[PDB]
Amino acid sequence: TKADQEKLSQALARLAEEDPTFRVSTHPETGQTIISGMGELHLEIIVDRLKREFKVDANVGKPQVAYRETITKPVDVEGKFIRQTGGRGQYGHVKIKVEPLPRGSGFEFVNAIVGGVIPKEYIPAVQKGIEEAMQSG
Amino acid sequence: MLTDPIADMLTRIRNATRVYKESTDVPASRFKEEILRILAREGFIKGYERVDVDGKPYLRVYLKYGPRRQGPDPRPEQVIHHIRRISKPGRRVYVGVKEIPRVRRGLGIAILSTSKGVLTDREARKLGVGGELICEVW
Amino acid sequence: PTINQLVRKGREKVRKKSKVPALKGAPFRRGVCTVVRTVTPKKPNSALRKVAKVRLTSGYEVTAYIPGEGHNLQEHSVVLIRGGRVKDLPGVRYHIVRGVYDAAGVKDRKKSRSKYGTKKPKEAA
RNA sequence: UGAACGGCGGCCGUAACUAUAACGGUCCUAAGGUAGCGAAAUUCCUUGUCGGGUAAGUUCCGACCUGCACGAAAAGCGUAACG
RNA sequence: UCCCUGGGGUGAUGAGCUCCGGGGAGCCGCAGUGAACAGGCUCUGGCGACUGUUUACCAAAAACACAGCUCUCUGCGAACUC
RNA sequence: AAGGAGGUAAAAAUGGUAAAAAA
RNA sequence: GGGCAGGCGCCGAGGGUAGGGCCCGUGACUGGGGCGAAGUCGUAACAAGGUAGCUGUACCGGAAGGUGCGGCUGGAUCACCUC
RNA sequence: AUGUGGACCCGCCCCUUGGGGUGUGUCCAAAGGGCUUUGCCCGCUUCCGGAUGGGCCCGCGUCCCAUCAGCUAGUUGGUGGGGUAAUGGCCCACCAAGGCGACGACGGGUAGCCGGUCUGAGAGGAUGGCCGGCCACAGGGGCACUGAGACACGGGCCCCACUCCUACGGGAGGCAGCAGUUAGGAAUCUUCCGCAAUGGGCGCAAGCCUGACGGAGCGACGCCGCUUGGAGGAAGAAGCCCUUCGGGGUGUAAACUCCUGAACCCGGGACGAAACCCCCGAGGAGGGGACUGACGGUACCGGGGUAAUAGCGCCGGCCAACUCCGUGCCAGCAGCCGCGGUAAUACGGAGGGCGCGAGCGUUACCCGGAUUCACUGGGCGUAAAGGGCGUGUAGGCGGCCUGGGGCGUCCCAUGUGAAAGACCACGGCUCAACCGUGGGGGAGCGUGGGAUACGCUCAGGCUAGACGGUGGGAGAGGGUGGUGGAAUUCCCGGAGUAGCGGUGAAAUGCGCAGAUACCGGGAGGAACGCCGAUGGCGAAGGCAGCCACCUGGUCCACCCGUGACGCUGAGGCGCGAAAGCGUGGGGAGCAAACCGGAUUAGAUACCCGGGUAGUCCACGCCCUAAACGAUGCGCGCUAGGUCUCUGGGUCUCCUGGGGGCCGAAGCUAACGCGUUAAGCGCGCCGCCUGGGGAGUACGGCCGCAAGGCUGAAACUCAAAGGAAUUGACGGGGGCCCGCACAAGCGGUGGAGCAUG
Repeated sequence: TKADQEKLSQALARLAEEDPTFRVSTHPETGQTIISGMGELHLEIIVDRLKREFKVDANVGKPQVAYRETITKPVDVEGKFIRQTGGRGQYGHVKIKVEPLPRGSGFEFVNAIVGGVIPKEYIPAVQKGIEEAMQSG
Repeated sequence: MLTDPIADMLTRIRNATRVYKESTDVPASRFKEEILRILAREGFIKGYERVDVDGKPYLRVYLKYGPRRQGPDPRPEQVIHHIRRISKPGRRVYVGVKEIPRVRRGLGIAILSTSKGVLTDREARKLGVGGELICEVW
Repeated sequence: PTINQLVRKGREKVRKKSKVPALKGAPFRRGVCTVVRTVTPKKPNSALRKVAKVRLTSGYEVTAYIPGEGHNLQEHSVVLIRGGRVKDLPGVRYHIVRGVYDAAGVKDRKKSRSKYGTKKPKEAA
């Protein structure tokens, strides 16, 4: 439990302050502080010293991975929000074409209005919901 | 009834003062007589005497007024500006020598009853004898 | 309350509450921390502000902020529990310092160097 | 006329992750199960899911509620004293 | 065990005899209500109100009983019943 | 019939519509 | 003569058995409350808010709300009995 | 043994808690050492007196929670005992029932107290570090001992834990002593010198121990003083910021000039130290000589001499100071209010300037402002708040007149209040900070005398407040029995037949199985029309036909009586709308819940049809509110004009008591109160201290239940709120008006066609 954790941040507080060497760096795209360093048996007897005079219960985990994602096809869809609540609606019919390109390119989008449809106040905020709903695959 | 025929007197005074009615009555007592004594005795009231109403001894008090000025209404000014009952029957004040107020710092008057009789600020301090602090007046 | 009742009872002293339980007499503390995030102040902002949870050397998961732009802080820093809420982050209490064990101010700062780190801008010229 | 024998619905959709559905539609009926209690002498999947109690708990208590098939006088619930 | 001591009772308000007792110190053992009779106890669910009543010949129970509740029938030749 | 005041009767078919804001 | 040791005995620290009393931390689950820009539903209060409102209370409903008893103006004017 | 003395014992004189003496009888002493020895130094023995510190005792003052209400059986008191320096149950025995409590016991949270100290005009709030006194602990607990003194920091025993030394048989240790290690924390130092000065212990001295003390070091942690320079020096050069291309600013600031001369070199050089000591005198007073510096050769004196550190917050208003690019509700400042959403004086950068300067900001902590728990110095009509109201316990306070008392109160004397600090004065180091001396003010309680004005205590008296006596009087004031009519549903009957019903419209509804409507008699229960009111009574919540019964409350008149019998009134008491409940009776109308109906998008609601709980009768139980005059109660004072209800008087009037309105003065922020005060004053109870959480939870008490009385907190927001003014706005209203209705005239919609 993460209660033992900050407790072992005190453990490290006297571990990273008696032996330079290693680097106690958390990962971003996953929680769990990572123990980086310059030695196999080194890191291991570190862990021993832990389970000796610091007694932590920490099922020494396998390092996790940051996983991005993508696609490979041109899909035309209908983002039609035909919903007229109690008068104000907030209805938004968005007709988008979506295109995919190389892994390493970057993020694109085009200021593409077929003639003059969607207001110029959605332009930097309709694509947000393209970005917004693209943090969660 | 009454808990303070003294402070009640002082009040009826305040009435006649604030209403401008030449004279007003207030029942028989020696102490009121002492006080009103002090009052005329420093040019404030117009006097007092042991009168009677219905068969009951009273003590009527006439009082002083100033000149009738114009402009902002005719209302002449008061002579007996204000009096405040200090030693209430809960705040039994007992001033002594080095004590004693200064009342309007210089003028006014303190009324205070001491070992010997009913004195005033300047008097009681001059005397060197003290007691209860009755009212203030200026 | 007529003198009597006043004497029988009492007009109680206001007391405080300390709108700032940094506690022990310790508004200076070892801010261990966890997380960073962003959060927003009422209807006219949006920023960063951390959350530094701290643990002090006595407890509490607070909301330790930061002295502004120029960050690193990751997860330890000894964020120096300090003090002062605003209309931002339902807390903003017990600020950070920069300097401490970590941060040491904005990369290049010319004013608030009394917390914003940078020593004495000797441009050596 | 129901402290009479008795009965006391189904199908679709809807909140800004998501999940859920106060909410609306709909075919049916005489009307669609109120409060309270609820994996119970009722729960099949089930040794259900969480929490305690243990070195370990299909048993037990507490709690969650998709009650296969609780429920109002074949009464529902709760109750100190007895068994 | 021994020293002292309280009141009921009978007889007299007492001797004797008897009931019920209070205290002080002292003696021996493994242990003294020394053997015979003689209760383990607490926590919490289930259900039933509770004492009880039932299957003589496998049952004692959460079934029946019950005080109590509503619903019905009975105007005296009661209605019910044989 | 002047006003003001003191107690008795009158009088809305239906309405959902928001909002950071501009001085 | 006694004295010291020794012997027994009083109180007694600590520990042990049981059951209370207060406080705190905590706990599946849960009531409620506060906070976040335009969420979904109705529109009760303020114009008689479109049924005058407000409320003690008791029964009811998705919810705000409703309604009976009574009370209260912080309710009501062609114009009705007077000041 | 010797026995001035001291001790006890029984008597005795004085005394009066165990103060001094005394008659009888017994117990007790002594230490001797030195030497210049026939004398003295140090010391001993018995007691009496001071000097000193402490023990015991009381007086007084001494934090928070009432959601801490009961506490106690060594408990309260005694006799006799034990023990201590000693009173005392502190401990034994025996024994009588007491002892503490809303003047807050008990329980718990918390704290070492003070002389002082920071803040505020002050009341006070807060605080108690170095320093001075009192207390308490020795790692935690008991424990005795030694002894003049202790429950003994560097002494003893035991137990506990804790840590170490060991050959693992055994043993040792307590830095809450002085530096120093380590954990802790954001943070609080040297493992230094001399006993030269003072002081403590010992010793005849010489002297010795002193981490007391007197000094050094470190840290801008505080206060204090001090240099980074002077003096000429430009319409002002350049460098840079700004600009409208004219310039402006930076700034005599800089450079150049002369001068002085921190730091630094050499030399001399401390006060801090004259006593103790030997010696002449006697070992006394006096007189002489001699020793004695840790700092440090630092202070400082003389001479030689170099211009020789500058930062920190701010520049939106509070709060003194603006221009320029960027940034673009992003990055961001922010004590408060907010500032930025592409021209930011608030962010970030740059010139300038405000401040402050060896310091400036930041947070934390406390006092103030905060008069914002109000004593000086607040409030309860509507913002926070009257307890629904009557009863009274205590308590709180009290009318006229005399005299005692001298408790409160006043005055002068006075003991103590140490020192230090506070103030003035003088002074010392070359100022300061800092220190040296003198003097006055000082709360407070002890002791003396005096004053009796005010409260009270005491005796006596008065009638103005209060009660009573007597006579008249008003009422829908409460408990009981009793009666009258109107009116609704219902039974029997009669007579009549196409509908009634209800509504905005209608329907559900009843009806040819004979309804709605009318008449004849019977049932029953519920509420009293008009009178009747802007009215009456009442403590409040309440009371409505009338008769009788019991019975309170109150009003005026007469001055007959009593003599302050008084006002309030924390708990306790009783009372109490309606709804709700229990046990029984009853039910006409009514009616929540419940069903139909119509309405709407929906109708669990308003409008309609039925219909139950319940609304009634008695006993009990709950006890709530807009219980609203939202205004406590009692009195006295301060304009009148009026409508009206009761009491008294020969009465077109006055006067007691009340009940509507107005408006002097006054009061209030305003509306509005204004002799029924929210005006001017005294007594007394309770209630309020930002909105929300919240009348929630907790504890505690009552309930049959639904609930109630008491009633916070964290956290959340910078507002909630009262009044009035404006302006809008309205499906409140009034008034006026127009081809609006009207009044009339010719049309549209229909046809074909034109065109939008």
